[PDB]
Amino acid sequence: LNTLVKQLSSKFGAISSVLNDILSRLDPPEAEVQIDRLITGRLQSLQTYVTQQLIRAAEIRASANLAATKMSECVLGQSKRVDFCGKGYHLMSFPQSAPHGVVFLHVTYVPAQEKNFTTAPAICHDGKAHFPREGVFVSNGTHWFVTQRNFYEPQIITTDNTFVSGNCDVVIGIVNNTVYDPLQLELDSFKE
Amino acid sequence: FTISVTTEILPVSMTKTSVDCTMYICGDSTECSNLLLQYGSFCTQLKRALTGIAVEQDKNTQEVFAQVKQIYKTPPIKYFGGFNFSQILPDPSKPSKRSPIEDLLFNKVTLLICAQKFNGLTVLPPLLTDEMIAQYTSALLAGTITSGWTFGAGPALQIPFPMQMAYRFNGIGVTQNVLYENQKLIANQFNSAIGKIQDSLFSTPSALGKLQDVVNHNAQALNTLVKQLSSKFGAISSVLNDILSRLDPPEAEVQIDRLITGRLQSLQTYVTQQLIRAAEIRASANLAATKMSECVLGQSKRVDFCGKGYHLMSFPQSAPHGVVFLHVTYVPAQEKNFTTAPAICHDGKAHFPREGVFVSNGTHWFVTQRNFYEPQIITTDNTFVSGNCDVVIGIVNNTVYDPLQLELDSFKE
Amino acid sequence: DAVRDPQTLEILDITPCSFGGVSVITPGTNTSNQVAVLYQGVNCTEVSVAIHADQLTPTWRVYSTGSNVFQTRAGCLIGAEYVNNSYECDIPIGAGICASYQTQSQSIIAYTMSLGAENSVAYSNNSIAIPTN
Ligand SMILES: *[C@@H]1O[C@H](CO)[C@@H](O[C@@H]2O[C@H](CO)[C@@H](O)[C@H](O)[C@H]2NC(C)=O)[C@H](O)[C@H]1NC(C)=O
Ligand SMILES: *[C@@H]1O[C@H](CO)[C@@H](O[C@@H]2O[C@H](CO)[C@@H](O)[C@H](O)[C@H]2NC(C)=O)[C@H](O)[C@H]1NC(C)=O
Ligand SMILES: *[C@@H]1O[C@H](CO)[C@@H](O[C@@H]2O[C@H](CO)[C@@H](O)[C@H](O)[C@H]2NC(C)=O)[C@H](O)[C@H]1NC(C)=O
Ligand SMILES: *[C@@H]1O[C@H](CO)[C@@H](O[C@@H]2O[C@H](CO)[C@@H](O)[C@H](O)[C@H]2NC(C)=O)[C@H](O)[C@H]1NC(C)=O
Ligand SMILES: *[C@@H]1O[C@H](CO)[C@@H](O[C@@H]2O[C@H](CO)[C@@H](O)[C@H](O)[C@H]2NC(C)=O)[C@H](O)[C@H]1NC(C)=O
Ligand SMILES: *[C@@H]1O[C@H](CO)[C@@H](O[C@@H]2O[C@H](CO)[C@@H](O)[C@H](O)[C@H]2NC(C)=O)[C@H](O)[C@H]1NC(C)=O
Ligand SMILES: *[C@@H]1O[C@H](CO)[C@@H](O[C@@H]2O[C@H](CO)[C@@H](O)[C@H](O)[C@H]2NC(C)=O)[C@H](O)[C@H]1NC(C)=O
Ligand SMILES: *[C@@H]1O[C@H](CO)[C@@H](O[C@@H]2O[C@H](CO)[C@@H](O)[C@H](O)[C@H]2NC(C)=O)[C@H](O)[C@H]1NC(C)=O
Repeated sequence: LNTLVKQLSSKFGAISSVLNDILSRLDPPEAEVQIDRLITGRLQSLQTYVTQQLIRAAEIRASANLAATKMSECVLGQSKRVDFCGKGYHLMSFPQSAPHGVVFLHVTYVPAQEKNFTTAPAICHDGKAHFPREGVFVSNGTHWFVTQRNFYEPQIITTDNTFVSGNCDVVIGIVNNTVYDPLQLELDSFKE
Repeated sequence: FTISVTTEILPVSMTKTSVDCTMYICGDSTECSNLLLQYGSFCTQLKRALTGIAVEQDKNTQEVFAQVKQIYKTPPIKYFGGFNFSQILPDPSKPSKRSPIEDLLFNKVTLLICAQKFNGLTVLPPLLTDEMIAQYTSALLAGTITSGWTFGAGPALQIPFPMQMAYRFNGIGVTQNVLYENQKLIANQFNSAIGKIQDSLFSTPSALGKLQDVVNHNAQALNTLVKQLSSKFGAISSVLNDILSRLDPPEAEVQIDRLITGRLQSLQTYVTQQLIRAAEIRASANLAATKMSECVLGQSKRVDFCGKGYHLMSFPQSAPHGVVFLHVTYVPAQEKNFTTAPAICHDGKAHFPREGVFVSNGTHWFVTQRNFYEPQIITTDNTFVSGNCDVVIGIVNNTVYDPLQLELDSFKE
Repeated sequence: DAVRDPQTLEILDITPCSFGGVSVITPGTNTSNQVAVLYQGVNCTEVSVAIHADQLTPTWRVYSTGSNVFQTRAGCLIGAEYVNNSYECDIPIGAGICASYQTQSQSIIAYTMSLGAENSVAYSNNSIAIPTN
């Protein structure tokens, strides 16, 4: 806007930039010749202003569409898209209004303190391979457990944690371990 | 099944230019510049627009590539369970630490013409060199083959590569025992497909069309702007010194105003067209940054976003003015048809599958998972009970074996 | 591009004037008042010999070649010292080269960018890392 107003005070090859001075000094046949240069210059400045405003309006429309998508997807729900609603695993988001815009406060996870372990893809028990239903097999060095993947919580490997698929001659990296059936331990005591 | 690797090419940035408007319009003459300063401030707007375009084009590549906090490295021994990434990891024999695929992508895009941009036209170098973008892509590759998607969220957590592939198989809806019992074959399929990419771009001469179009558009715009300086626009001559030394100043100034107007209009058309192209390249670079965040740093569930099929994982490669994504996806293959039922009538109780479907070839019924044929015997652990059998349309007679009653009746008696 | 000399029969090429932009690199004026100057896209083995008695277009030529003259791929830098270090980029000059205003007692330095901290994940075929917190 300042450039558009300041452009009004240039001559564009005329005797003066003031129009009333041109009308109050010259006869009309030379006055029209002096006016036409100002008319062409001011039309050119107006057209450049309108074109640049159109380009910037398209640029603002793209970010407004992005902000509408972020309000639909991060605030009204929980999104699995990576780095859409902040850094980490998405929990929540809150909107805030700002002059000519919006501020999103993204609440997310960071896993903090990690430990090192040894893993196996399966478990050899009785000539049958055991794969975890959810989680991984974890050894501290002596005993083996099943944990969930994003948090360390070890549990005893039973038949309620794993499923059976085939024998133990096809999986590369299978290890010896025992798997506790919680039915037989109860059924071998109360009957006898 | 079948494992397929596809390529997607996206342009990220274009060339950065700066124009001296006084040198372009006025051929180092003092008084034609004195007529040029009578026009106000049409030159600072063009200068501001070009600087904004240049800063935006520096911002685009930083948005796409610079997405790692730390630079990761592969271990010096490279055995990833039979998967073999030598075509995409950088090699140290070359003086530029680029992968073979990146070396071909640098060689294919063909970037006296440079001696003609001397009328106020200058081409600025980008902030990030090709070496630094190569180290970004190598850090992304090492982080995604040594940790999985863990480095995109928090700290990098190591996992063996078959365990990562089993995680991704569980992601697409297939049990991970399908991986470990087929591992070698699966690795071989990957080792086929990453080979074929090496010739799929090589035989085809129009594969890298977008980056070459970017280079051609910038070159023809610059050449047209230089050629427009030798036109008359309504004068005896286009040469400013000849018209200065031929006529008296009162007609010379009102005649060279026509050259001033013509050259100023050519500059304005060039700047507006660069603004429109810069908007298009900004949109493409935003899409490339989104695909680097979602396809490379994680596993995507959006259909047809990271290639055709069910997305497994993706790899980045750098290209002149752009990026190439290698999408590894899982495609189903040789299928069979069976008869199916929605429920099972056992004892006046309806059994629905917990996960999977009921299939029959004609004699017996089984529960299978949906994306792979693996039939299993219908028990009370595979199915759940809801209601009686007079409400479900299409329910069939079958038996459901309880794996608790049989052992009680065997051991107790 | 080329002209035959009409007196002796040989061929000579014509190369136009060097020219270019002049950029001034500064920190905040609340911090210091010293600056560096970049001449864009110019080998400055001819900038030094172009400094004559009131011939060049910029009237100020007090800096000249009074040390700290460095050749970059983006032009020639006068008033900043190159170091064999790598920091995060503060003021971007170009071609992987940035500048900052730091200690050594307090001056403007030029350097190459550090892309980030160096890391190496301890990959093994039978080891995992699992978070506890
Ligand atoms: C791996 O974890 C198990 C968790 O049970 C540890 O076993 C227990 O260790 C404590 C500490 O000495 C003993 O008091 C318990 O009696 C152990 N339980 C059993 C069933 O043996 C085991 O020590 C851990 N191993 C290592 C090397 O840290
Ligand atoms: C534990 O795993 C080992 C392999 O690590 C198995 O040992 C082999 O088993 C076969 C089949 O019984 C025998 O023919 C081989 O002689 C065994 N190899 C060796 C080196 O002894 C073993 O069967 C698994 N189970 C137990 C209970 O030890
Ligand atoms: C990974 O694939 C590459 C091919 O890209 C294999 O390199 C080939 O190795 C054989 C055996 O030494 C040579 O005859 C070929 O000329 C090599 N090809 C190339 C293009 O250099 C490489 O061996 C594979 N990796 C592993 C661990 O086997
Ligand atoms: C699944 O498809 C693959 C091909 O993608 C089959 O693997 C081929 O099997 C034949 C027959 O034994 C061999 O001649 C080929 O060498 C195998 N190819 C590879 C790459 O190993 C595979 O057999 C199919 N599986 C089933 C169960 O039909
Ligand atoms: C449908 O597929 C199943 C796959 O197990 C077949 O069922 C088995 O068929 C064999 C044939 O020798 C019998 O000995 C088994 O007792 C069957 N299993 C069960 C659990 O009943 C079945 O035969 C297939 N149908 C046809 C027509 O081939
Ligand atoms: C198998 O399903 C059929 C229907 O497809 C059942 O047949 C009828 O079921 C109703 C409802 O219980 C009974 O009143 C009818 O008497 C049945 N018809 C006949 C001809 O017996 C059937 O009960 C189901 N179960 C078995 C074990 O066959
Ligand atoms: C864990 O890592 C080692 C060393 O990286 C693996 O050894 C490789 O084994 C494959 C076949 O499985 C060979 O092709 C490579 O040449 C071996 N690399 C070496 C010896 O440097 C090994 O597979 C893994 N360990 C075990 C016990 O299987
Ligand atoms: C999980 O992390 C939190 C910090 O985010 C730990 O809480 C800290 O515990 C120590 C030891 O008691 C206290 O000194 C700190 O003041 C606690 N910080 C806060 C902010 O409450 C917590 O102990 C961690 N848990 C484990 C098992 O390591």
